[PDB]
Amino acid sequence: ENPRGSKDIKKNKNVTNLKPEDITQIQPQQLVLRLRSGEPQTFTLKFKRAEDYPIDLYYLMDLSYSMKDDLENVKSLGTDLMNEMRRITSDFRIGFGSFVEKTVMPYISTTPAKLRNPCTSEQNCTSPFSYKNVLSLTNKGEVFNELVGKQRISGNLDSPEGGFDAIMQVAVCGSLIGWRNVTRLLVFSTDAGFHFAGDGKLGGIVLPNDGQCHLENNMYTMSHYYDYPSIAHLVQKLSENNIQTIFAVTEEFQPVYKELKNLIPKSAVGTLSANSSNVIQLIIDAYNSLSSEVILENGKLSEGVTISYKSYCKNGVNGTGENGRKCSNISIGDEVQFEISITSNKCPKKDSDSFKIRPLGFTEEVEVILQYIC
Amino acid sequence: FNLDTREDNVIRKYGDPGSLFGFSLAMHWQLQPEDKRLLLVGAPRAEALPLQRANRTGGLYSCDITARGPCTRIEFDNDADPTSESKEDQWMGVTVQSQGPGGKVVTCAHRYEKRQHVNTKQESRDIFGRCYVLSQNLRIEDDMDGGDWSFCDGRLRGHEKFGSCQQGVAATFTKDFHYIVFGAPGTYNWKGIVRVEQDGPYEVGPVPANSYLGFSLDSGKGIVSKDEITFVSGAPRANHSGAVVLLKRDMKSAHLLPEHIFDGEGLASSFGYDVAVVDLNKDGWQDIVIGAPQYFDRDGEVGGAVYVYMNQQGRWNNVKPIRLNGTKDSMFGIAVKNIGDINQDGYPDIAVGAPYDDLGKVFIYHGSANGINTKPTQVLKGISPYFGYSIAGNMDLDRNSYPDVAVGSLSDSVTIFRSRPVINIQKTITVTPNRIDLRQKTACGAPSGICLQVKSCFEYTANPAGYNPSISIVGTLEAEKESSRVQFRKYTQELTLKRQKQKVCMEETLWLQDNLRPIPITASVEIQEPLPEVLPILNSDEPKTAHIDVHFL
Amino acid sequence: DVKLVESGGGLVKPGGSLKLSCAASGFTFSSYTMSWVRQTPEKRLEWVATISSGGSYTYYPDSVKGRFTISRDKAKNTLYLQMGSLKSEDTAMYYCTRIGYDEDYAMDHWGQGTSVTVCDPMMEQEIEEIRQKYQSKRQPILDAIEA
Amino acid sequence: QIVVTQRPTTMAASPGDKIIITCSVSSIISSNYLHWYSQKPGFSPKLLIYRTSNLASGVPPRFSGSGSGTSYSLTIGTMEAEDVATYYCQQGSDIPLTFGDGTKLDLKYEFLKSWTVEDLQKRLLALDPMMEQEIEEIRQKYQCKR
Ligand SMILES: *[C@@H]1O[C@H](CO)[C@@H](O)[C@H](O)[C@H]1NC(C)=O
Ligand SMILES: *[C@@H]1O[C@H](CO)[C@@H](O)[C@H](O)[C@H]1NC(C)=O
Ligand SMILES: *[C@@H]1O[C@H](CO)[C@@H](O)[C@H](O)[C@H]1NC(C)=O
Ligand SMILES: *[C@@H]1O[C@H](CO)[C@@H](O)[C@H](O)[C@H]1NC(C)=O
Ligand SMILES: *[C@@H]1O[C@H](CO)[C@@H](O)[C@H](O)[C@H]1NC(C)=O
Ligand SMILES: *[C@@H]1O[C@H](CO)[C@@H](O)[C@H](O)[C@H]1NC(C)=O
Ligand SMILES: [Ca+2]
Ligand SMILES: [Ca+2]
Ligand SMILES: [Ca+2]
Ligand SMILES: [Ca+2]
Ligand SMILES: [Mg+2]
Repeated sequence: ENPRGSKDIKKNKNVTNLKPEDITQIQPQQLVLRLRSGEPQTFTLKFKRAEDYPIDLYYLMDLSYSMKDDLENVKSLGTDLMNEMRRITSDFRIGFGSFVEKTVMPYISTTPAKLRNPCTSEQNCTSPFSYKNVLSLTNKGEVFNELVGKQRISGNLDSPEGGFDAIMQVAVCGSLIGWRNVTRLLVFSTDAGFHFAGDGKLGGIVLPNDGQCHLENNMYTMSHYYDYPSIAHLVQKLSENNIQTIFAVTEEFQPVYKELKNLIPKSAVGTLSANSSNVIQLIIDAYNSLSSEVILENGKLSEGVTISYKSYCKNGVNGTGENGRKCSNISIGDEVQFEISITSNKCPKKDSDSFKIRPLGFTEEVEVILQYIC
Repeated sequence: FNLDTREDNVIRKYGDPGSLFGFSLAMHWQLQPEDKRLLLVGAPRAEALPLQRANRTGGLYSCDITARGPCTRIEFDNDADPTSESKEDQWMGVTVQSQGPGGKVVTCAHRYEKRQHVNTKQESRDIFGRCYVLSQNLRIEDDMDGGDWSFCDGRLRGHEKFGSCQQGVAATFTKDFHYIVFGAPGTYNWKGIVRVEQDGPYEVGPVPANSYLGFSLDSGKGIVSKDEITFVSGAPRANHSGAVVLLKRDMKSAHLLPEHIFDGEGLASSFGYDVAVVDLNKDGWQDIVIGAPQYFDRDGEVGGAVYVYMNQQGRWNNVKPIRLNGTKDSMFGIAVKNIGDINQDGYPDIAVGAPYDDLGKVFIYHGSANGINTKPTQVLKGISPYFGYSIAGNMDLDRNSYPDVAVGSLSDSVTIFRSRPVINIQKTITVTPNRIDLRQKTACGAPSGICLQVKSCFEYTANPAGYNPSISIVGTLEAEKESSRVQFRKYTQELTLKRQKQKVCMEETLWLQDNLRPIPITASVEIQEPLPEVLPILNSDEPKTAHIDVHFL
Repeated sequence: DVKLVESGGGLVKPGGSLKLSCAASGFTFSSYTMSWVRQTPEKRLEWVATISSGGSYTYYPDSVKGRFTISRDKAKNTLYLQMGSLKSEDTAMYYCTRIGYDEDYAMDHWGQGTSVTVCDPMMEQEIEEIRQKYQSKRQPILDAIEA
Repeated sequence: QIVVTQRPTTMAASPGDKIIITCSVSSIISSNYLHWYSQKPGFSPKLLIYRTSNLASGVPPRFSGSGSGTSYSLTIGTMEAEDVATYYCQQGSDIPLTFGDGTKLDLKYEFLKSWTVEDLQKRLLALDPMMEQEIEEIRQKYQCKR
């Protein structure tokens, strides 16, 4: 007398050899695992990189006075970056947002004179704002140029800036931003540090960011009421909305953003040059590294259930532990294999529960049904 | 394990919605007007007072548990002068601290601002912060008592010096009644400084700009030297990770010098949001507990951490920390407090708040001879979100020789838990035919021909010394855990013990049976029993059972 | 306030030419993005051309690219659509529209439209049958008023 | 090219009736880029709702807009007789700018005397630009067939 664990595959449509919602990159898509406690099950996933999807690129720019000269090179980005990425895709959409800081003390001055011109009176700075969605995602590249050229610099008091409030809003206000179900790149270009959760106590803001949308007239209305997001909050909302993040920061702060990049799963970081001269090349190099890389991630597992990952990439690279969730140097059309060993220890739930496996940046998901035998 | 969470006994007090009643709280012992044990509660968004020109200024409350229902606001800071100052959104009661039994009380407003040339092209706004000291009776009477502490006012202005110093987010008294300590995190371009006052004020200037030194404070003797005082201040923004600094006051100068600097591993972990000094192993050298609420790692299933640094004769460089981890984005460690010895085993304990663990949880960790016990001996849960944002303890509220724990919130509520007395029950077991002889027959009633008289005796010890209460127990004797070679004439007697150190026994005969390896007999006790009264709890961190093996010959 | 006045429409021979003009009053002409939308006999709206506020860039649908050309005169406050190599598909009422915000491209003001067509006793019968058609639609309301 | 799909093509309702019209686009657009227009017969279109839910100036409170992603809707809280027109939705997100085919909302003596006096003549006034539109459509047709 001995019941044993089993595997069987329910949905196994082959990888595609053509809109992105119809393209298949991972197979099998659904399977059922019969688990006896202590015994592992082991299925393999095949990933084949499809040809480049369309691209929605949102440019979220630090708009402090240190960034004034940077505007004139980004002011031509709409047409330039589209012509520069024809090779990758001709279905390109671009948008623009801008941020400075929370509008309370001590992060800014609130004296009426500084509340209308935070910088020195010579400089014609506008009043400070938290986050403004200037131009929602569109292919009107020339419209991006005209609007960015018309954008007004401003400033604040302390050097670390509240870009985290803007990222959260960009990630979770999809209906206002206009994210399509395609490649979502979020470029975050600053030249200063960042505030994070817990810093808001100095401004009288202790309530944690609620991860909801609070844009009215394309401006963030509640930077006074919610703390800065935690990194965990940002990672949760960023990945849940398939936002691949590109940190274009200056060399002075690139160490902290390389550390931040390592905490965010689908993120690259490049070093911004002097006047944002090299940001077109910076993006496509960051795009080349994000698109030529696949990282799986699984949903919430009932406790008692272990999951292992082992990867087999091009040129014999074999990853284990948490690096078995990832493969790199993968070109278009390349295929790589993942081995997923999951183990249960209890008879935890009475009936079947399912979680899902997905590559980051895509809406594609592998559904894995779990059945415990007992 | 002995915090009474029976919702009959749990005390909950509420405040006006939106006031952040419960944001900060402190235990105070008023002594000589009357002996009253209070719990001071800060409400930094409390509605303003009439002559304050503001919509909401914040205040301090005082909850007597011996008294009925609503807590009372403390009347002070009704001043207001629009030409010079601004108390709008000043966050009075952002922190509150007791000096000690019969000592003074400090509360602060860290966004209180000082204005000049109002309505003028040259209007100035400086967010200095200011602090109130009150008597053991919560009032302004002595001269150094009361009034305002705003050391930043009158020093070089601008955000590079003292323009946005924001004194008062952290404040504490040294326990010898010598000094009062202030944190001012905006000083020197948000470097932050710490200020020791009441020979000559000692200040800083250790950590870089935009680090928020002075965000949290604690102090004690026995951190570095056994009778030199050390000032512990966290700086949660240091290098975008956080750090904690040990500060000594210099013999000759009026400067605080850094003796040691812990710093946090995690990026943006807010390492140092709260610090706590506690001698967890009672070895005479105070250890240091540091919370990192936003701790987040590459894997990303731990949310928040607490770092327990075990002291080594005042030498910290070799100290490796025990790290308690929290559940996913739980803000585990935003509040770490020395709660004293709640089970009176002789070792101080700590409480750790985790406000986003569902509606909020507070983990209680036990002190031990080997340091901290990493498995929480009790978990309190909240009934309204963000429970556990603030903690205080290390004072006996209901006067039963056991300290108590009070837990704040971001949801305008404060919960008070009272400690049950801990009964240590010693068990003895005597089977009087020590060894079984199966070749021996006897006149007892067993068809076997062989009997065993098993007797177990129960004493109870407890703290304090004079605590000699009624304890009605249920003794239980059982043998052969798993065949059943013996049987009684499971034996349960219902006993009772009148006072400490007095034995009470129960006895019964075990009949053997006809047809070899030792028999085990075990005895267990369970306590059974009927402003309210807390009842004793059995010490659950001692052995549940006593065992004996009778050996055949 | 804002008034847009189209003119220049008429009858044209296929492959021929037409030039339309919209005179803008009541708002600063150079601050706004102007565009031409046309309505076909099937009562369908077809966006035909758009030009920036400064005239530095223009957009056309591909059906009219090369044939039509949009322009504006900052000094005369008038927008032009020059049509060429015409056809029966271009037969439509051509409206002049202003875009209030370049961030949303909503056409907040429309002119009155100029008509472009591209190629007696029966005419009167058709027209009179319409006016009796509408006379019969009007009479119940007039009767209703009187009750 | 973004395809805008409007349904129903035509709808018949009575005063006090609550219309819900839907507009669907082939690809996701931001809600800032979907607008609604109305066209009384015999006149030109006039902006009714812009950025999905913002009423243009001079639009009564009974109109309302909603939606996100690819499905948007325009609802008339309680229809008045003057609301008889054809309603268009437009996406401004992508070049080319595309328009829906329009929903034509119409009406259904028995019911006429239910009405106020002023709306019976508002209706007369509405009918006249209808009629000369059809009449002048004829003239254009006849000169080009010449
Ligand atoms: C950035 O742009 C300004 C434009 O006037 C220029 O003067 C400045 O030198 C630039 N910075 C460089 C080239 O590093
Ligand atoms: C600041 O910018 C505005 C933009 O409209 C301009 O009109 C104004 O003259 C500028 N102010 C100064 C003092 O130059
Ligand atoms: C886009 O993807 C989401 C899930 O990622 C799905 O619910 C939605 O229906 C999709 N919509 C379109 C237009 O692809
Ligand atoms: C990786 O594993 C594959 C088979 O699983 C093997 O063929 C290959 O040589 C391995 N590469 C290395 C570098 O170990
Ligand atoms: C981090 O801060 C600590 C103490 O403030 C200092 O020793 C160290 O140099 C800092 N790290 C960097 C990279 O500057
Ligand atoms: C969690 O904390 C435990 C101690 O409670 C520690 O042993 C362990 O290293 C931590 N978990 C990690 C680092 O994954
Ligand atoms: Ca800042
Ligand atoms: Ca110790
Ligand atoms: Ca203890
Ligand atoms: Ca007590
Ligand atoms: Mg900057």
